[PDB]
Amino acid sequence: FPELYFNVDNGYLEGLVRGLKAGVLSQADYLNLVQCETLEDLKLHLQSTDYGNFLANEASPLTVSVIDDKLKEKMVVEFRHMRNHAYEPLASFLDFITYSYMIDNVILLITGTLHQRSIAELVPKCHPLGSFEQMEAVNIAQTPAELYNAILVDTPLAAFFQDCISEQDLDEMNIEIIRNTLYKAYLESFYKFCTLLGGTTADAMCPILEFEADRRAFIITINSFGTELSKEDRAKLFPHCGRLYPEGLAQLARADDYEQVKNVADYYPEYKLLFEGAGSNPGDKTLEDRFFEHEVKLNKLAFLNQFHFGVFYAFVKLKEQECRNIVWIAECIAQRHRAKIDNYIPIF
Amino acid sequence: NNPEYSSFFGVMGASSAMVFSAMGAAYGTAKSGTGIAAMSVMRPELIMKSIIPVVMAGIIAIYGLVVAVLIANSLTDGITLYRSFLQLGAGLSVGLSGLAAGFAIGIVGDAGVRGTAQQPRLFVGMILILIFAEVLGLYGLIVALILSTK
Amino acid sequence: NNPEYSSFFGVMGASSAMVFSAMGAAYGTAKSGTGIAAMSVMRPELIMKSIIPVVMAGIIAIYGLVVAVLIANSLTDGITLYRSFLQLGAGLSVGLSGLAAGFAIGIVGDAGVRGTAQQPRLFVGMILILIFAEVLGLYGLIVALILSTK
Amino acid sequence: NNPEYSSFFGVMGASSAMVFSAMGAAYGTAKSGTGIAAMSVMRPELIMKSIIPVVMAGIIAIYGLVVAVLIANSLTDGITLYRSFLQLGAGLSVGLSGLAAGFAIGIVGDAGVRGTAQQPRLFVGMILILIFAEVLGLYGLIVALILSTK
Amino acid sequence: NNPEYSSFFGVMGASSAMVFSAMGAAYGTAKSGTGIAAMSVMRPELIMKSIIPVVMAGIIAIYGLVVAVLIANSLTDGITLYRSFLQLGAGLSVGLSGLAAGFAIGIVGDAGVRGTAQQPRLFVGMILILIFAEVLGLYGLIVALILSTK
Amino acid sequence: NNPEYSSFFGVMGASSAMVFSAMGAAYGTAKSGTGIAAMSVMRPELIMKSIIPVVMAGIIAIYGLVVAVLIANSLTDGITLYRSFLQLGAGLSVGLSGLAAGFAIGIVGDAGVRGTAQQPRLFVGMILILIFAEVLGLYGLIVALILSTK
Amino acid sequence: NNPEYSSFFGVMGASSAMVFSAMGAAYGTAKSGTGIAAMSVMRPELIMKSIIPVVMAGIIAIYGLVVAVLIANSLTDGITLYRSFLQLGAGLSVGLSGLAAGFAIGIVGDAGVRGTAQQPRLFVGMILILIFAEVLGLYGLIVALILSTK
Amino acid sequence: NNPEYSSFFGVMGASSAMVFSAMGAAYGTAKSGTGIAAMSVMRPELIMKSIIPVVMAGIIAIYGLVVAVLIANSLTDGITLYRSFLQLGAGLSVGLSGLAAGFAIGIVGDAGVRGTAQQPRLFVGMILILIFAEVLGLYGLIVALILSTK
Amino acid sequence: NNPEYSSFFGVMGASSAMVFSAMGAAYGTAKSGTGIAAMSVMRPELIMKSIIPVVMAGIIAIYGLVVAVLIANSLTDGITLYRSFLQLGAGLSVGLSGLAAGFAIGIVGDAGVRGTAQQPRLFVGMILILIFAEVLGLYGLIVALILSTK
Amino acid sequence: CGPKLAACGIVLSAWGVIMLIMLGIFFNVHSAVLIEDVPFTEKDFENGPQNIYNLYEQVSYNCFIAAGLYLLLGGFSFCQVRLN
Amino acid sequence: TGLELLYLGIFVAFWACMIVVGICYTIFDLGFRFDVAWFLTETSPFMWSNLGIGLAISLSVVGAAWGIYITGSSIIGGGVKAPRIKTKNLVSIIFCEAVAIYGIIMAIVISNMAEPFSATDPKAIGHRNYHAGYSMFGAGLTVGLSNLFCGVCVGIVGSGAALADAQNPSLFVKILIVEIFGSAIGLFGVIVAILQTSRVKMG
Amino acid sequence: LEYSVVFNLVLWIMTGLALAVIITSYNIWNMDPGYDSIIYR
Amino acid sequence: GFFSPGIWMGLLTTLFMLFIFTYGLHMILSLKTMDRFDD
Amino acid sequence: FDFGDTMVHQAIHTIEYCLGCISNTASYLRLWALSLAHAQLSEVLWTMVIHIGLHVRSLAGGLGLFFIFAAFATLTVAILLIMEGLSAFLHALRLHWVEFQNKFYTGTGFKFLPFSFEHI
Repeated sequence: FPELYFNVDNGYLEGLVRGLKAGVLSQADYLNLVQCETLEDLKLHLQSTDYGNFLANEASPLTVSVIDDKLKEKMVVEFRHMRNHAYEPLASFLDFITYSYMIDNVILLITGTLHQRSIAELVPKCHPLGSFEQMEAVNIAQTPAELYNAILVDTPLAAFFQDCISEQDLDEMNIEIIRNTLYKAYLESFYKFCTLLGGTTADAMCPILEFEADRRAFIITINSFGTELSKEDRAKLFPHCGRLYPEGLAQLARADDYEQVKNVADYYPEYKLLFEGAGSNPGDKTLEDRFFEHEVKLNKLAFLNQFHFGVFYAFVKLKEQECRNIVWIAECIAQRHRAKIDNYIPIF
Repeated sequence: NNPEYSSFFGVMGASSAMVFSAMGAAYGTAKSGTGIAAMSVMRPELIMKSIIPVVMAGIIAIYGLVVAVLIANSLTDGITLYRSFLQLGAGLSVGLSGLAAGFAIGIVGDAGVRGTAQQPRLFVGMILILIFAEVLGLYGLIVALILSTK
Repeated sequence: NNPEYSSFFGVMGASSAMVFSAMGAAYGTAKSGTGIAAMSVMRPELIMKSIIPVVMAGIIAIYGLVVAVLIANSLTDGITLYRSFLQLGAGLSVGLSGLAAGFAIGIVGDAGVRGTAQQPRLFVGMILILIFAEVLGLYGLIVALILSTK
Repeated sequence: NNPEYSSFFGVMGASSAMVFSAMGAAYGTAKSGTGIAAMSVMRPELIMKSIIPVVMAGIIAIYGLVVAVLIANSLTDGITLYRSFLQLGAGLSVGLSGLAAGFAIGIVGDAGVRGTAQQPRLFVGMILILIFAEVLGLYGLIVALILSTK
Repeated sequence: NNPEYSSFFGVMGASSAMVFSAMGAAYGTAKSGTGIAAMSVMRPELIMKSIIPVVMAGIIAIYGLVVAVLIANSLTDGITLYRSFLQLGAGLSVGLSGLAAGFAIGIVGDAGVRGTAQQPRLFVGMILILIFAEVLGLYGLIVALILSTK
Repeated sequence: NNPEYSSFFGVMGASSAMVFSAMGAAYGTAKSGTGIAAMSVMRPELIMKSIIPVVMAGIIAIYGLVVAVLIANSLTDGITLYRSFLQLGAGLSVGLSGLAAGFAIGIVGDAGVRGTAQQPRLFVGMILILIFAEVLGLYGLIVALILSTK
Repeated sequence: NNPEYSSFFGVMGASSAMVFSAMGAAYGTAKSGTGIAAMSVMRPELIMKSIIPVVMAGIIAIYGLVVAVLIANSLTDGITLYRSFLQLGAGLSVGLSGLAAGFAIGIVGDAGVRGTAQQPRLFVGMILILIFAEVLGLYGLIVALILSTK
Repeated sequence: NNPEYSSFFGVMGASSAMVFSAMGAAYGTAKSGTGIAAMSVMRPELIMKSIIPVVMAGIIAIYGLVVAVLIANSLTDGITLYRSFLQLGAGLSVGLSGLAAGFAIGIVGDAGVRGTAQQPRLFVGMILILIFAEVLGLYGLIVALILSTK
Repeated sequence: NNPEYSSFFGVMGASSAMVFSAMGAAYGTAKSGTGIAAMSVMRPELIMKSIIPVVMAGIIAIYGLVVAVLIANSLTDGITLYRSFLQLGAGLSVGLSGLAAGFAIGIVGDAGVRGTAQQPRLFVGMILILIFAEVLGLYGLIVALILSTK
Repeated sequence: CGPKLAACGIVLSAWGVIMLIMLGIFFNVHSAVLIEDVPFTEKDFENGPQNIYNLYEQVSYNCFIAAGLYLLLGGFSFCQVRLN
Repeated sequence: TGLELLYLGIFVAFWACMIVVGICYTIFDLGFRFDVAWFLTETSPFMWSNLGIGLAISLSVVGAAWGIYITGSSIIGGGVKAPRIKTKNLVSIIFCEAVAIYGIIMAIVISNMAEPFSATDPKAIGHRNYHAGYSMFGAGLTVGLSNLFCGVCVGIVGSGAALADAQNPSLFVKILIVEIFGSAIGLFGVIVAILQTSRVKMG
Repeated sequence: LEYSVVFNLVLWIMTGLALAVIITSYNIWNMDPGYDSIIYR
Repeated sequence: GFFSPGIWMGLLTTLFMLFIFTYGLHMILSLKTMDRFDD
Repeated sequence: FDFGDTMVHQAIHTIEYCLGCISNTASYLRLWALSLAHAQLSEVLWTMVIHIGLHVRSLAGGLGLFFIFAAFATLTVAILLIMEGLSAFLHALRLHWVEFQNKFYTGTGFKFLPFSFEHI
């Protein structure tokens, strides 16, 4: 199936992103980084690999906050490059990666506008993977209703709002309900897109996107217990893609304690091993750490094919995890808290 | 006397009766078997009860067999051509009606099984709807019996 | 004398009456049966009222059965080619009209069942909507009865 | 007496018995063998139990082979055109029924094995549903044996 | 003597035996090779164990060659129309059976090696599923010999 | 003597030689052109080196022209079907080969240009990979010249 | 002796000459104009220089016109089929070559124009690549003149 | 003397002359008009200027009319196939060239209006680009005027 | 004198004039109505003005009626095959030109109605766009009246 | 062996003997329905029924021999089911 | 989507006609038309031959073209981050060229076996001439389509090797075995095409 | 005589015109009207 | 009949090279361009 | 009470009985259907298997017939004794559940549940 068309438009970008996939820190690379004693050594070790010169032309008194920014700067330049070079079948897929960041940027814009702040002050805080081309929303910024109309005109997000959130909803709902409701519409739409890109894309993407839908449902459930969210508000936010959708999604929505959530994970042996594999006790890996670990084990399956878009999405989420890893190593070193330095996730 | 090609249409009668019925029952079994497999995950109790659509889809294969055998055992070299057209008419009247019924059993069996996972009271409703699906094979059998013996 | 192929259009009449009506009843049953199953979780009490679209889909296959039987009863080897074209016209007339009525019953049933669960008032409307679908099988039948008796 | 071209249909029977059952058994092996591989990562114990869809897919190709050999042994340089059509019928009737059975074995095998990985109780139901799929090849074989020996 | 065009169908038999086996062995090798190569970065030792799906795809190319050689050496301008059709049948039978086998070998080869590199215990099961893909080529070969040698 | 239509095939040979080579050159120029544009924004100095896959796509149109002219000069009213079919064989052999080679040059151009932008070491390799695709055009031209002069 | 019908192929020459050239020039103008418009919000000063793609698309339609008119001005009653098929092959050979050239002009015009607004140095490259696109229309013309003057 | 059926091709000329030109002008008016309406949301004043792509799309319908009238007024009972083919050719050449023009008018009218909304300098470029789309209808017309009067 | 199987073309003209014009008016209504409904949500007062694209689509059906009635009263038993082709030409030329006007109306209606609610000035411009769609029907009427009375 | 194989051999022993002896009887009574099971040839229609009767004896012996293998499977399996 | 629904639309409309036509010529008693014996005699042997030759080149070149661009576009892409790719992986292109070479070898042979008849009646043309025409067709079609498939395969698995080599230098040497098995398909498409041609003579 | 010629001329011209109508009709029937500033409202 | 030599051979060429043209036109109509460029 | 719901229920019941007098009357053809299938399967399963052991000599046939009959037993069990049995079982249940019971058995109520130590 895919080989009739895939290399016609994507063969170069596939070879490029696979090149960037060779350019990753192995377990053996992390087992160098964690041995060193200061950010000057961290620079000198990272200097030996694809991160070379990421801290060039920068202040000698390094801070973990500068390392964080320059790690992301590499990732976002590589992504913007692949998005500029891609043709519409892939480029629409790469756009689907960027919505997961534009949602969070829109949450800042709505938050500042609801507090009457000028959006021009929020621009430097927006994630580079979600920066807009059209700016009249940013330039005008006058009221939440004006921003909502400007979003529908300017932003690719406009379709998601029309499916789930009116202007009147934006005036009343909390911004974190907005974040997850937009995300619900997003993940389901992107999963539908990946089911329409049948064969190798669908078979690489659906295991990941179905896991992300389950992951939101599990995590939102255990986080909701201490909160004003009703069982109906949980049900309104769980994404309908994941293996739980036929029943476990409703069972989570009814659930109100960790054991009742494990009673859903017990029906799905992957998830049973994730919850069994973390009590979140002192010195344990946490439930969250197992979700990040498993998401990496799924993203590692993307490169076991040759002709599909699953590599681009998995690559972004792996380099994102590489940034989170190197920042977490840099914190443990800078603060001397070596006792938890091993908690990075071994990407490849 | 009777045309040399005549038995070709009678053969396509028998063949269609079995072939399109096997496609109908295969679709019925594939879609409902998928629904059972997905439903079983959180329902060890319902796995046996849920076989209803699967076995019912098998009936369409048997209506196809009945007509196919009934035609096939009625073939001869001398066949009057009129009898061969009756046998085509029969073999399609069951065969494609069994395809229709198999579609309905497949879709209904899948949905009915998943809905029964969510709500065990649906088990009766599923049986009733599957009857209104399955009878489309039976009406195709009736017409094909009438035609294959007119 | 009448051409020996003349019965072919007659048996295709009987086949088309059955087959396309079963296709319509199957689609009308499959969509509405999905609607019932997916509805059952939120409103388990509505299953027994919600069968009506399924029953009306089943009725479309009965319209095809009736005409396929009437056609079959009227066949003979010596049939004048005129009467065999009438039987084809009757067959397609009920058969494809029942396909159309079945398409409508499927869409109306799925929307009608899922709507009714959120708002019971819809029922009084959707039964009348379903009547205005099912009557297409009746018009296809009326034409097919006229044609198959000229 | 008999057309020289007559054996062409009987050869297409022998061919189609094997061809369409090979397609059916290939798809049945391809679809279910994808599922077995995906499953085995989580449940290394279930590999030997999960082979059964593939074994039944092999059996559909055996029904193909049976008729294909039975026809190819029956063919001759002057075969009566009647028997040549009966052989085409046997070939299609096992072959496409084998295809349908292979589709069912494929879909049911994949769904059944993945579901079994999540629920070991499904294994019983999966085998039963797989027999209801695989028997569609056997029903095609019945009609094909009848037609080829009639 | 024989008709003037007689050898054409037998030539299409020799071509179809190769062409559809090149389609089958190509897809079977191409899909398997993408699996082998993409897999090998994760497990550089497992290439040798993982070549076997490609060797199976080469074996179904041999089946197409063996039949196409036998047809091509049996052909002559003097060939009777009967053996020209048997050879067409042998050619479609091996060719499309090798196609089916190759399609299966490609799917189960790729899924098999990808599974194996995550969970090495799959290998023993992968060999068995590949045998049940490749043996469809052998049933294609058996039929095609029994036709073309008659 | 010769048929009234005989010259038509040789005329379609002359046309196909140009038309399919123009299609191959057009795609090869369109993809390389798009590559150049989206490279030049970042590496303006590489335009004059990177036009290479465009001139090579242009050369695949020339290969079609050479044959199209050589066929057109060889035509006459009285042309025997032999010479007219040789010219049609020439027309495909250059034309569709140019269509093929042109697609490889277009895609390898679009990759090769956007690669060279990031990696100056590619510029030799890209031209080796493109010269293989241009020789595919010669493997059309060479036989089309041989056929036209026969 | 000259048959009836013969002027049809020569007319479809004069049609295809114009029609497929107008389609080439329309696509070439449509993509180029999209490029100019979507570009010229940012760089209005580049509107005039960026017309060149559109002018070369216009030239492809002129090559279509020239051949169509040359054929039309040499159609005659009772034309031999030889000259008439030459006129067909000429009209396709410009028309479809100009179609291909038009796709190249369109794609290169759109990529080159929107690229040039980011990077002025691209302009000289774009003109050269547009010449390698536009000349395909001239090759279609040279072959069409040659064929239409035999 | 001359055949019946002769008028058919000339009538398909008058039909194609009008139908494909109206399709062209309809696409050009549709795509341009949706552009104008969408544009007016931002710009209240540009409507009476931005109409011009619709007016040039209107001209394409007049080219179809002119040829369709000339064809329709030329046809008679006794007409030779030669003048009839010329009338088919004319009607196709204006028809499909007016379609090609209309396709380009729609795309460049829409893009030109949208760019003009953000940047008023584009209007001059939009008119020039549009003349190079509109003239394709005129080339279609010129060929069709020649052919229909040859 | 005149053949039978001859009034058929003029009858398909009478039908086509109405059928394609009804399809044109139906698309022209279906989009325009979706526009009017979606628009009315925020600007209820505009309905009695924004109906115009629907009224224009209604006139396209009337152009079909006028030609279909004209042909239906112009037919006679044994009509000269020449006039039967002219009426087929008329019946396609109004029918499909009405269909083209219907497509244009449907698009500019759905855009222009939405646009008019966001931009109250647009309404005059929208009518001046719609006139250039509706006149495609009138051009199709003109040629169809010429042909059907030629 | 294990108990599973012994239980299989018990059931197979019982059903194999029961059926094969009934066939051996039906062959020895020369019943008309059984003809299709007999491996006769064109020469077996010469002289009279003596040739076909000899084949009914040979085929009856095939079934008695096969039933003997099922009795041996029985005795073995009735030991193994107790031993395992 | 669009062109797949057009190809399917034509394909279904075609077979919907062919079912009806095949029924009609059976039931109306018109088996004296649908004379396949007429089609296979009056269609000139030179047409079957020259489609065979033309497809023997062109389909081989189509397979070698996909062969080249599937491996080539991966060679280029990996080559950015791994310059070592741009030499060793070229062997996969050489095997794609070898699939075209197998085309031209076979098609020159078949071409250089064609000769003119000097006759136009199926009796006078006779079995040898027909068998040459049909054999050169099937042979040329068999090398053409077998090379079409072989070249696409070697392309695919050449991207195989290249994208793997980009991540580990050692892999290419071992992965190269699949390219050999791919390349054998085109060679089988020659061996049989020689045999299908090997006994013909026109005159 | 020439019935195959008339028939193939009519059949292939009407196939070509039926496709060029159907394809053009499809392209015009299913254009994106693209009214982006209002399509979301 | 519905066919004659020059027509049947004409179609077995034309309804072949029109398949080839559609493969050509599928690849050419598959041509696209990027909506973006680098900084 | 509601006259509307009373008409809905009584119409559904009347329609199910009236249409049942077509469909349910025909439904018992299932018996013939499966019976034929069972008979065919049994004849094929004999014919394709047992005849391999039916060699022209006592010893040479009887030795093969042991293993050939074991394959025959295995297949006749899995297909007939297991699955077609399970088919007939489930079909006959359906015949009870609807075509029989729908005349008289409402089949609506709570299951009685005795409290007991037996549930431990």
